Amino acid sequence: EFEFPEELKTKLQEHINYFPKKRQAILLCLHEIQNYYGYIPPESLKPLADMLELPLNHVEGVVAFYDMFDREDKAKYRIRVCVSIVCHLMGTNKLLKALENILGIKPGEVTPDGKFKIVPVQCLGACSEAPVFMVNDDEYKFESEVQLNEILSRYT
Amino acid sequence: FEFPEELKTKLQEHINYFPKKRQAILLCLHEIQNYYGYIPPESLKPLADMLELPLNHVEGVVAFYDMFDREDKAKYRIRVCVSIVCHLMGTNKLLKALENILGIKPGEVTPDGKFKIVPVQCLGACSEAPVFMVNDDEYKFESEVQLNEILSRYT
Amino acid sequence: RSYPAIPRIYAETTLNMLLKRAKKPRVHSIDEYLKDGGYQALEKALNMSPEEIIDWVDKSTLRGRGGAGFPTGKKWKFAVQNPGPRYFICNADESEPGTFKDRIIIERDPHLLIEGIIISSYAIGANEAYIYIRGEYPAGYYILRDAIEEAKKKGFLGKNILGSGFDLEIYVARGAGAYICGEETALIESLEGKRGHPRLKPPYPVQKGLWGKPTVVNNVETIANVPFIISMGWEEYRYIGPSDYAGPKLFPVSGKVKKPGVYELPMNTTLREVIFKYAGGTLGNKKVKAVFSGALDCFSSEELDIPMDYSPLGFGGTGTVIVLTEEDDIVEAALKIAEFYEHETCGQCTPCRVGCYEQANLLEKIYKGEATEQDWEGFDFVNRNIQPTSICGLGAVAGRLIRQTLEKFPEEWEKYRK
Amino acid sequence: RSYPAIPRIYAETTLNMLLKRAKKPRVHSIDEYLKDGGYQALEKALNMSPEEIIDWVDKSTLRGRGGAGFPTGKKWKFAVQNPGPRYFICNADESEPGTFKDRIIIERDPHLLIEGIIISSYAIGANEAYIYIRGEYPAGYYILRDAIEEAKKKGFLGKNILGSGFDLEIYVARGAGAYICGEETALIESLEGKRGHPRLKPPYPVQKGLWGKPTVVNNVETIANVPFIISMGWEEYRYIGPSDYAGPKLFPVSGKVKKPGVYELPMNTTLREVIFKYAGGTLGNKKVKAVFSGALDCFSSEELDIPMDYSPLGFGGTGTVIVLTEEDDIVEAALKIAEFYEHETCGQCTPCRVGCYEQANLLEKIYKGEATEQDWEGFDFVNRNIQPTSICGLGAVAGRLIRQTLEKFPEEWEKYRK
Ligand SMILES: CC(=O)C1=CN([C@@H]2O[C@H](COP(=O)(O)OP(=O)(O)OC[C@H]3O[C@@H](n4cnc5c(N)ncnc54)[C@H](O)[C@@H]3O)[C@@H](O)[C@H]2O)C=CC1
Ligand SMILES: CC(=O)C1=CN([C@@H]2O[C@H](COP(=O)(O)OP(=O)(O)OC[C@H]3O[C@@H](n4cnc5c(N)ncnc54)[C@H](O)[C@@H]3O)[C@@H](O)[C@H]2O)C=CC1
Ligand SMILES: Cc1cc2c(cc1C)N(C[C@H](O)[C@H](O)[C@H](O)COP(=O)(O)O)c1[nH]c(=O)[nH]c(=O)c1N2
Ligand SMILES: Cc1cc2c(cc1C)N(C[C@H](O)[C@H](O)[C@H](O)COP(=O)(O)O)c1[nH]c(=O)[nH]c(=O)c1N2
Ligand code: SF4
Ligand code: SF4
Ligand code: FES
Ligand code: FES
Ligand code: NA
Ligand code: NA
Repeated sequence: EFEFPEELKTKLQEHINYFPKKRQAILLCLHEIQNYYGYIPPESLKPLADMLELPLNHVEGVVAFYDMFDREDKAKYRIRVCVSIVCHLMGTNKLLKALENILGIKPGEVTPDGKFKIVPVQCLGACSEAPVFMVNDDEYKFESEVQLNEILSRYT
Repeated sequence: FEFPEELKTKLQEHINYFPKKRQAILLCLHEIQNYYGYIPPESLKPLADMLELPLNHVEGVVAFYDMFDREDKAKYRIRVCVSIVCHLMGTNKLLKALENILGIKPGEVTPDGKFKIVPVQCLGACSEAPVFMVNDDEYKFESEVQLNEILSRYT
Repeated sequence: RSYPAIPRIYAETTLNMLLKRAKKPRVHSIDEYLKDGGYQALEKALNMSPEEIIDWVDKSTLRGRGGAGFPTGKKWKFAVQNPGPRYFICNADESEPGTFKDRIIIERDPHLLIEGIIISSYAIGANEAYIYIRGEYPAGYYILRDAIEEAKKKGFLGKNILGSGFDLEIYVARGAGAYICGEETALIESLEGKRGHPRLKPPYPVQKGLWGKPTVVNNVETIANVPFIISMGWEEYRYIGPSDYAGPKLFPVSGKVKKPGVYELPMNTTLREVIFKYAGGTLGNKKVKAVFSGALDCFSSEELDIPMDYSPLGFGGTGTVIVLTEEDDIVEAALKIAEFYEHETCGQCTPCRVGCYEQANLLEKIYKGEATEQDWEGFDFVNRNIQPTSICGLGAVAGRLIRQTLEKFPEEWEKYRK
Repeated sequence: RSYPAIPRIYAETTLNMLLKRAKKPRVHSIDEYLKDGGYQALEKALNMSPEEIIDWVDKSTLRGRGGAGFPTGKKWKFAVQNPGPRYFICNADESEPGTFKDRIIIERDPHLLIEGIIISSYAIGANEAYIYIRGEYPAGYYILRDAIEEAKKKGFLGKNILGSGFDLEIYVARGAGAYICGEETALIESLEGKRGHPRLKPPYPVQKGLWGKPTVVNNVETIANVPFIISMGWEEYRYIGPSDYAGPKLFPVSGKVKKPGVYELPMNTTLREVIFKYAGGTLGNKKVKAVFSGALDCFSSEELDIPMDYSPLGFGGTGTVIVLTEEDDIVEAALKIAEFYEHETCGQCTPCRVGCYEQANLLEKIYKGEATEQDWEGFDFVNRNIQPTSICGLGAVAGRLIRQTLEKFPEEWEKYRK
């Protein structure tokens, strides 16, 4: 059977102990799992369900519902590119083009080394700084291709 | 001079508390000071009688212990720590803020008899320097705005 | 110590209240907050009865800053007429297009929000409070957790806060990508560890919420007003702005303005003033074509002299001002709004489920000039028929802004039909 | 119900013993103390002989936490070799600069102290115990009075405690502004209703103390260890920290650190670790210049690698850690130490009376740049001659820290001599 490495299991248990009820920790746990693995491994869900004392189908449904979670593609760094109205107006397409020039990938794709995945997302609430992208937890205004290139060089 | 009933009773409680009456002397003087806003020189003779001590024993004790004040009546004593940690962390800022708000410096009483600033040695709250007390309440000084709001609680 | 990178959103205030510290783009920790007199309102509040606090918030005229403008004191009163235990929820899911007012409070002055939460929880007798922060605000999450520990250190949280006998813990939950989890009942479902499916209302949360118990949900900005109301008193607070819609309000301005960012202004400010007096006018000094109030409304250049208040003729909503100028294609803009709703319908209700999808599907065809005659008449019909049977505000409004563009910019739409 | 305001001192523990409850800045009442297994050490103690309890405390290696580090068990043994009646005194006068470790036990976990007093009193055959708490801890006084009543009501004090036949009353006395009343013999004089004048030692209080009777005086922190020693047994207690200097220790850290407060750590911790690993390093990441061990010792930045134990090369004292950084004027700091001793000499001994006065008066002239050459030589001479004929530790050490600053920071002093 699949088992969580102890360093991850410890963190999962912290989340589970944090709220008054175990099941409230489900999203924090799933975030933590995706942080660890670069995606949600299908196999991870059964042990998580046990820890949450939830049925597996409940956990599966939750993973399916929430768009931040990814069961398909392993990626070290997720480049979330906002495709909503303000970033669109102010130059989402220039950001995507710059990203294709540097990395050779389009939205939904992963680089051959498994390092970068471009993820199109709705409004990230930084619209004054459009066009906006995140790299994992870090968030930035796109200025130009040379600028983007320098930022991405910081992720190794 | 004679103590009011409510205070006499309170003094008698202290005197009855310890095995021997004379052990209650400091609790009694704190009570007197709390009541009057200072130690009335006239209060000491009746206290001595109650403690079954000579008058000058009592006088010697009042003189010895720095918390007791026979000179100045004040409703609120602002005890400001002037020892090493509070000094390092900004006693002088607190004192200036106090002068800005109240118009007095250490050792002085406001004209209305409401506040007296008393410089004291380490108050045992050095992690929260600079420290002050207002009567029995104790606080960290953050700023003049903050201090002003605290003092406004004392009417 | 170290938080994820956050863009430095410009912030400006004429009132120096909610943005007194948050006008500076950095985390203000508890010592800086305390130096500005922070948590003194909490101390004052704890020496009042909960009922007086509710009374003050009521008389302040404070209304929900999350977008609907429900009177806050009145919401509290509804909660407290029901038996406890009760819960307090801070809604930090802020995911409306153009909307970034709440994150600058969270990320720069977290103690302002926390103080507000403690006071509000005390007012309604809640001993357990939650912040639900959207998953795409990771920095906000870490900043709040750290701030909450600071508040614990200093005795503003925990049992018997400042000898009052009032107990409170604040739990920080994270979203995971669903706009709909900002809808107060879907938010509660998510807090309960489930999918974010809105519940039929009534009941409202104040009658039946988290674990079926009386629950107040309030927006970040709403809660951040509460320390001021207590500190100044309700009367002084009511001096700020118009006496019927009083208090500071945050306006997130984006798109084709010279100075995009968050403006703290009174609600008698006009939309024209927001754009031209505060936000520096338009990029290239082009003419304003339209303003999108998030994804909710579309105002034309003929509608700029309206007040930024919660009145029938006012701007209303979140205060979100997305400026489009004369060269911005309105149909292209409409498509993006359709794409937004397509992506966020939870799909419980059939007209919402299929309507949000078809509106986006068909508008894409129109935009690309691949639409048939039926696709056109179909788009019109679907747009008018998303709302039926809907149990939440998303289905109620998914067609609203787009309909307003059809009515206010017929000439541009016609270019796409002919 | 209500107590005077107390600032919320930060507290952190790696051992979860003395600070298991007191890490939280609030009063823990008897029910919460009982829920954590409190008073079961007392029950266990009362099923033991006094002699066995003394033996365990002895074998624990517990040493006096009031600063001298005298072996506690040995002290108790000395007392019980003398005929009764005997008295037990808890020293809560804590007035050393930088020192605030005892008050967080008193104010947050009073039952830990009370339980320790009852066990210690039983061990030495005392039916009458005292807490002497400085007058500037008014909240601590009320908290202890209330806790004592709680313990009476649950039958832990009074006659025939839990059927043992052991009688105990704990009386709480207040100081009134005199640092010297923490010296054990001056404390006793004050308890006897007199001025706080130290007595010639020997005799030690264990031979002749309160009313001339065998009397044990122990520090608050010392006594707070006693429940643990009974609860876990002495073997298990000795397995905390190094085998020779065992058990938890409280370290009150103040001055130029990021996280000032009280730390519960084992005594193998180094001074460097206290400052950098636990207290978060220095304000502004400035270089450490000196640590003042209260008003007793001054350590330089070259002595940071020493253990916080009672060994000859160790930190010793109360564990008080006052951090000065590179900008801090050492002469200005020495003046504050001189002013402290000037203010607290009781005046019985001539070199102490005149020495503490002249040290401060002359050092102030040096500081203000108004000192003559004779003031300089006079200052030096007086610093070296406070101690002769002194009958207590104040006269013995009133020049000690200042002398250490003269030796360790010659450059800074010479700058003042011009
Ligand atoms: C900030 C942000 O990202 C977003 C904000 N919104 C805003 O959400 C608003 C719609 O919210 P909702 O559907 O909650 O509105 P409502 O009018 O039904 O209720 C407003 C508040 O008042 C309470 N309330 C309303 N009627 C009540 C009643 N009869 N009794 C008790 N409480 C009542 C209700 O529980 C909610 O807290 C729109 O105006 C948008 O501006 C929408 C999406 C994202
Ligand atoms: C916590 C606080 O506010 C302060 C603490 N101190 C500390 O007080 C210490 C000096 O205290 P003292 O003069 O009492 O020390 P000591 O070494 O003479 O005696 C310590 C204890 O051991 C007993 N003791 C020592 N030798 C003994 C003997 N032969 N027989 C019996 N008891 C003995 C003695 O009676 C006292 O309780 C210094 O190290 C300071 O750190 C000083 C000022 C304020
Ligand atoms: C689809 C959808 C999404 C959201 C909302 C509504 C709907 C229909 N609401 C409004 C929310 O339901 C509720 O009215 C407020 O949180 C109540 O707080 P105030 O009364 O505004 O303080 C909402 N509110 C908020 O504070 N943050 C958010 O992110 C959202 N998101
Ligand atoms: C001037 C001065 C002042 C104090 C002390 C000494 C001197 C010289 N001592 C130490 C005290 O005399 C005695 O050694 C201890 O109280 C004994 O208890 P322990 O053996 O440390 O538990 C002391 N001890 C303490 O517990 N609290 C205090 O406030 C003081 N103050
Ligand atoms: S109206 Fe739409 S978003 Fe709201 S509950 Fe129904 S399907 Fe879900
Ligand atoms: S050494 Fe100083 S403080 Fe101690 S008894 Fe003598 S005069 Fe008093
Ligand atoms: S539209 Fe991209 S961050 Fe808002
Ligand atoms: S030096 Fe001021 S409280 Fe200690
Ligand atoms: Na002074
Ligand atoms: Na921000």
